[PDB]
Amino acid sequence: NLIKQKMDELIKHLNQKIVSLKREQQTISEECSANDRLGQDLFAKLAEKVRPSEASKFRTHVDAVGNITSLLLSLSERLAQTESSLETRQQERGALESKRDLLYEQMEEAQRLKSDIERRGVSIAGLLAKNLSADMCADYDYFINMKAKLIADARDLAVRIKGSEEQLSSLSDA
Amino acid sequence: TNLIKQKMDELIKHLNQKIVSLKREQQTISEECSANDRLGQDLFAKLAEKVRPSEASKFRTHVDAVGNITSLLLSLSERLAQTESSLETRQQERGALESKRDLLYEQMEEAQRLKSDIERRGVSIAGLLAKNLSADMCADYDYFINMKAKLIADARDLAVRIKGSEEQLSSLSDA
Repeated sequence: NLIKQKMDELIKHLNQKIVSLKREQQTISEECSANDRLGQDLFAKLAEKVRPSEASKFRTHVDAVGNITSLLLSLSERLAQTESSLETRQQERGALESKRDLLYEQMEEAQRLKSDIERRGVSIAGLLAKNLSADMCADYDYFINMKAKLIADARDLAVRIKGSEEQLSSLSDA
Repeated sequence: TNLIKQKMDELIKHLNQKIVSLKREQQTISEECSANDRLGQDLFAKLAEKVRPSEASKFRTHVDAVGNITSLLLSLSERLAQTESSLETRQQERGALESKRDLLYEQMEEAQRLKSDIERRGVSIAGLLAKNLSADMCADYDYFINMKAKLIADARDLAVRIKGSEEQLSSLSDA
């Protein structure tokens, strides 16, 4: 509601900006044509006095100046871009490393907890053995182990499914 | 009929098929869990009959804890894996970018050599004009060449800024 309100504004200001930039670049273009005319006059007057090869060399020097200027600027820009992207990658990597630290601590905690649960499980086995038939006990063992196993399998299938769904989405989208 | 389109359709159809089958197997597992769980319930009924309430509660709690911790460890190992596979990528991307940077650096050194050569050649040209042209003409030439360079620079700048503004505009044309 109010987001389109701001967005329209931004888009507008930005269009105005781009139009201005266009204008300025036009001005510069004109100045370029003028200066080129100057160079043309120069080359004519020099073409009068000197040998053809010398005039040619003059011309190629004049072109070369512009060329190497544009080249240097281009490489400068590209370099800058690359630097920027690298820095970005670095920040991202830092974030990921932190996330990893966290995951790890949580894992250690989870392990501690699992050990605890294992001992408790010893206790439970004790309780069942003291209160239920051998059959019922073997049945419990089977039950608990199968519970774990089934959870595992289920998560595996959940993952495979999820991922494959991602793949599909990406393909179909193309 | 275009091959690639065809192969793609075949591909996504395969994906659909296997997704269906996977859903199937998943349902199977689901029902299994149902059964095994009924088993649990029966066990607990028995024990509950033969034992004090707190002990039955401990049993229940342990039975729940096994499952919960299984799940937790599983999801943690998963998240961990994904994280490491993200790192492995942020590695290769970085390496590639760095190679590109190398190339750009070599190109820059080269281009600098070039600028130097063009410079000395420019000295010679200056000599030529000196010999054949009036001082006014030579001054005019120095001006012209300087202004050429400056104008190229400014035009470059404007071109870049325009490009950027356009990037922003277009990217905002979506949201």
